[PDB]
Amino acid sequence: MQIFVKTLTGKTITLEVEPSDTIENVKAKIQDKEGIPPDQQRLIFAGKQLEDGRTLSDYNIQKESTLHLVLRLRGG
Amino acid sequence: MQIFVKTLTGKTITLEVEPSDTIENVKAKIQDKEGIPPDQQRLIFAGKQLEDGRTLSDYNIQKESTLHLVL
Amino acid sequence: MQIFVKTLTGKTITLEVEPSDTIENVKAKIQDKEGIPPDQQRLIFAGKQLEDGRTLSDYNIQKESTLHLVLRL
Amino acid sequence: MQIFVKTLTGKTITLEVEPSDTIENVKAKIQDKEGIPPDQQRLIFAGKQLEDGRTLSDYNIQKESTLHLVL
Amino acid sequence: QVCTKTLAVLSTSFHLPSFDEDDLMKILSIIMLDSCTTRVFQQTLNIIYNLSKLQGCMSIFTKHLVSLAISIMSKLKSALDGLSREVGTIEINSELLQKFTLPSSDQAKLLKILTTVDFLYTHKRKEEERNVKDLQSLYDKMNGGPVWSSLSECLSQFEKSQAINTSATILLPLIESLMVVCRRSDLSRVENLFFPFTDAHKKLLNQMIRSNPKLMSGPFALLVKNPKVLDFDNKRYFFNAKLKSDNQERPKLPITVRREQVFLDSYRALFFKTNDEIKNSKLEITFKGESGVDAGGVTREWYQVLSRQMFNPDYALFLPVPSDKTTFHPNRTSGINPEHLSFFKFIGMIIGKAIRDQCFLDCHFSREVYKNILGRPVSLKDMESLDPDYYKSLVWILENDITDIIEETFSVETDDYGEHKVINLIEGGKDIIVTEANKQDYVKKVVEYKLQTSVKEQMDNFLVGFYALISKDLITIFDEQELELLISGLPDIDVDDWKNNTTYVNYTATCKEVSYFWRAVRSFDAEERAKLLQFVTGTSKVPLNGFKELSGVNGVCKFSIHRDFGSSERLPSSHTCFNQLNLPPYESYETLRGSLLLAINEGH
Amino acid sequence: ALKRIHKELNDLARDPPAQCSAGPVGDDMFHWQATIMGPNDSPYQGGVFFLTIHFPTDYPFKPPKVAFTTRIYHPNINSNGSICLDILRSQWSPALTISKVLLSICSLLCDPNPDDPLVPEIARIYKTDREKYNRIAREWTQKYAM
Amino acid sequence: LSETKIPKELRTDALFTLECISLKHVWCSDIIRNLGGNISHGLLFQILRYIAKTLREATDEIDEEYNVRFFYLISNLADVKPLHESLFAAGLIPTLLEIVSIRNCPYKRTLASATHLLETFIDNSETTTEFIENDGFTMLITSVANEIDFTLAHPETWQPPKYSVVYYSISFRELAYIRSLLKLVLKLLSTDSGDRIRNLIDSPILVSLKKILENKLVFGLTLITYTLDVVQKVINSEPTIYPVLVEAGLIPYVIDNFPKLIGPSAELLSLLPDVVSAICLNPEGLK
Repeated sequence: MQIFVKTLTGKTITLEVEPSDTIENVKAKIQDKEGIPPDQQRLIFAGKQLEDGRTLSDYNIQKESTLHLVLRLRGG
Repeated sequence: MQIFVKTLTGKTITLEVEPSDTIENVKAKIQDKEGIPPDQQRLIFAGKQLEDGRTLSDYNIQKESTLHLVL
Repeated sequence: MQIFVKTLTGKTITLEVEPSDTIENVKAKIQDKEGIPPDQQRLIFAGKQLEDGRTLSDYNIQKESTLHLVLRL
Repeated sequence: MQIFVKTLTGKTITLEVEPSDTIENVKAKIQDKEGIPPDQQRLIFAGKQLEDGRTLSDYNIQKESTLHLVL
Repeated sequence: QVCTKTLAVLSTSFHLPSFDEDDLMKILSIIMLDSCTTRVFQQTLNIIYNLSKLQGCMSIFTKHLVSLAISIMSKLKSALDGLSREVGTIEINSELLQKFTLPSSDQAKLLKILTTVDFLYTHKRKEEERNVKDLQSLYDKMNGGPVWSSLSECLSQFEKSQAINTSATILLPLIESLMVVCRRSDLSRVENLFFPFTDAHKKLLNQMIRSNPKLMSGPFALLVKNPKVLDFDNKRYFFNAKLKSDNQERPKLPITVRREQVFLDSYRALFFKTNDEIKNSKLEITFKGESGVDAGGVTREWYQVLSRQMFNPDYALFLPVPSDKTTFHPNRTSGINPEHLSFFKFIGMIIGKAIRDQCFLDCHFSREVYKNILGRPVSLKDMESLDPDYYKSLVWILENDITDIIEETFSVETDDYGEHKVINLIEGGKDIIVTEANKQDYVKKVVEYKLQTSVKEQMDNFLVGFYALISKDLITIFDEQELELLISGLPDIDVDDWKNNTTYVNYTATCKEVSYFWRAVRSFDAEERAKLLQFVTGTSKVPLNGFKELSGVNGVCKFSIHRDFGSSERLPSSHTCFNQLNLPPYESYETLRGSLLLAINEGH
Repeated sequence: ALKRIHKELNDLARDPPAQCSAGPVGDDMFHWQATIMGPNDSPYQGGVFFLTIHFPTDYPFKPPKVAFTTRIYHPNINSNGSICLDILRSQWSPALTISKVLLSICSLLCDPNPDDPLVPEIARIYKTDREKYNRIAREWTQKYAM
Repeated sequence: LSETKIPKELRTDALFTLECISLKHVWCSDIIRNLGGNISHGLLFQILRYIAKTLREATDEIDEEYNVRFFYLISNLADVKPLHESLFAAGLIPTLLEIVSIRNCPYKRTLASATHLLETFIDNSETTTEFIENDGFTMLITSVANEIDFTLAHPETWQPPKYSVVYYSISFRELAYIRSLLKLVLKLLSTDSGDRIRNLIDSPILVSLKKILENKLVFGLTLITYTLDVVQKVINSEPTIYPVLVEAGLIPYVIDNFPKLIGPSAELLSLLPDVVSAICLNPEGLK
């Protein structure tokens, strides 16, 4: 199916994902469009942070779902 | 809040600090508790050395944070 | 398109370039019209220097836009 | 980036440097490529001798710059 | 001076000489001499101060000084009266002009006397805090009120009369004297006269400062106590001098940052240094993989790109104010990233350095940020900038009517990244219903939460980061408008980019009317260009990217010019909702320029 | 003259002679500092000599003023640095270039002009004893040029 | 100049001695201090205002030699940087503008000298801004336009010199005055950034320049040279202004009548190629 990813105030983008794929695949598919490396992208849904290991099925993701994208604030 | 400082072989010590406290104040408290001068103390958190001129909030140090002391 | 380059130590010259042209092409044309080697050339537009790797469209340089040429050692 | 270094008393070579590199680093690289220690190397560019304490950025040395060696 | 310094050292620490009132008056008479130049006056001040350390010398000094001041003011009153009368009647008579222009004029001697007494009662650095009372008593004992009133009348006459040109500077020393009698009193008697006098004569004060900025280093520094009088030019010159007063050499601090990740690279390189190090360090930037850029040039590009990246909403640090995309305010949800406090502090220090470096930033902050950094409390007036229309609704609720139309409660509903949340303005705020009996507190709580509480920690970190480079007391001398001008500067609207990224209807890029319009625009001042841009789009700030980023109510909308067939006398019209400009086809360039000037000026 | 000095410096930069180098001093393009290496098979061989060049406001229509900052031994060169060369005195033409001047100076270093010298003593010792002139030149170069 | 008791010859000799002393930079500071050139109400500016007053009220009291010598002395003093800043702060430009802005004054020598001093003084951005804020551009445009129009409209006043080969018919007082005005225009074009030069050139001045070009036989090769220099400089700086000159009919006149404008004058001949290049800056000009 298809999913939507939106920034705080920027445009919205569409990805072709399936429940089994890990968040790594979603981050990579985001990268091809914007170019942000996966290590820098922070993906959130329903106000809860996501993890690379888990997948859409783990986060009960479904069709026409909107996720929120942020750029990592590396601490050092 | 309170933070914990642990050495390679020694025990762990507790320091009561605040976000505005600078790493220099942390070293001063360490000296007061153990006597080690600040120049002989090296502080590491998350694998990153801590500079004297900065504070705890700069390095994302929070309550119960664990730091490594190397001499 | 046509752009102008003002030499702070001389006159103004005209260059026929395109937005996609890189700053290196502009430097080469400036050398052709003046003879200054590109490495000696420093270009200024709206108070900011220009990087050879970037293009005119990146710096928002349009038709009739006037750049300034200075030399630095 | 690449730089050009002609030995007036010998042959010419090419090196790789960075703007922040000091002239001492350039002389060390010259020694590595040739062998003569920096103290004996004499560096000239634009008609002025190059000082170890200085750097390429201070001297405004650019890419493909041609310097002269006296040994 | 040498002999008296040795004598005082011996006394404080064989037979010692004893001075008598006649000798003290004799040495004081040096001040009255027409030959008392700056060096002579300074040496005489040192001699008098050294003598004062001997018992009984201070009382005699004070008595003689007050007597001399009374005597000189006796003549100064009549001289000022005559000068004001002549100015009102009016070339000015040379005879009375020489009474002020000459270095032996009574005004110079009065200034010297006042400076001498101030030096006597101020070089006692450990006693000034308690000697201020007796110093003010001595100044009042000189009954200088009539002289101050006459000086005020003379300055008023100078303001009214143009036949004297800018000759008011002949009274420059006397004005200085006034400052001397007020620099020690409390300004947070003569005290009641300082503020009204400066308020009345700010024009002359600013003119004098502009002509001779060095005066700020002298008694005129007291004018900081009344920042309203100082014009932005004089204020900024003084601020630059004070901030640069620590003229210590700045060590160079070369860095290397990638253009794409300039924000994070700069954060790593600089945020992990010493505050004083960055304060006193000159930054030499070196973009990774760049070419043909000198050390100085890269700094401006680095500042520009770093400012552009910091306020990128994708970082969840700052959000663009609605209708004011150019200006941003701190983001409430910045808590998603644990390091947001440190990054806010880094933004503060970089802004402080930019102010120190005199590198203007196109970024803008809502009025709340400026007011808070200046220490002023934030109210609905700041809310106007952030939400103009919504602020209008709030004020309409508060005053324009008795509301009671909406069932809103004392709580705010928000959607944090898909998570719906409710925040109570006050305890039990969710259930309490907003009514006319509790609307006055409701609006206050709403604005306080929106502007201050919702950003408390982030704005505190931003402020502490900023103050690390600029003293809070040193920056509070400005105001909201002046502070904004300090960071961003006067807006500069480009002409080529504006022209290329424009559209026409019933007109062409080569049309005679379009050519006339662009010729007129290119012949406008920067302020005039900003005024025209505001008249066209409603705001004086060009979009971050440029004129290709022009946006309206419906989104992106480039500047458009449309022919108007109405009477040529019709003033050009505009619709800011779509950056639309309906222009009549003026036959002549001069007529078009005049009409456009009239339109843009009447817009404000 | 700026348009001429620019191209002169550009020509030197493109194909600089390995025998000599020069450039602006303090970014003052009318003030130049130049370096010369002693000609091969010469008493000055292996040395480094510094020269100061001032370009007249009417350059190239007037010769540049070139002075030897470094002490040197030569019949036509005075200790104060003044140079006695034909191209810089009477044979100057706008067609000449600073690189050509440097090459001519380098040639003169190994090819003195005793018949028309600047300091009589050096010319006289040269004429009377070539070997003594070579020895003293070598010693002076070692003392200062090295 | 205020006191009439001092003999005129003695006053002029004293002024000449002051100028000769001021030729050396060491004593320029002392001269400024004595004359009060660092204060807006000093003797220097009093003399400036008196010169303006006597010019406004025509009388035998005018001393053209004294005025020119005083302006030369002021220029010599301003040759020093700190003294230049002191004079600028004291308000020299407003007083010089007051002198220059006089209308219908027949004493063209004093006006020309004052304009030359003003042109020399205006050096940097701050001085140009001070000149503009005092209505400098409008007064300059009015002066140029009215001077040229009056010169062309009154052949009777013409009295060109004898005992020399000249290519003009005007009395050389108007010639010198107009030359000083055009020199000031060129200086403003040079020092100005470029944004504000449109407020000056894009004005009735172009009509006056076109009249000068159309009346070579009346105005002379010197004025032709200065007009062509102004055109070339304004085209070189802000080349986008080229169409404006085409609308005024100036560049078309220069192109059509290029052989006519050339004359035996070293500066004009040396300028010619620069004019051709400036014209060629635009593709239509090149064609």
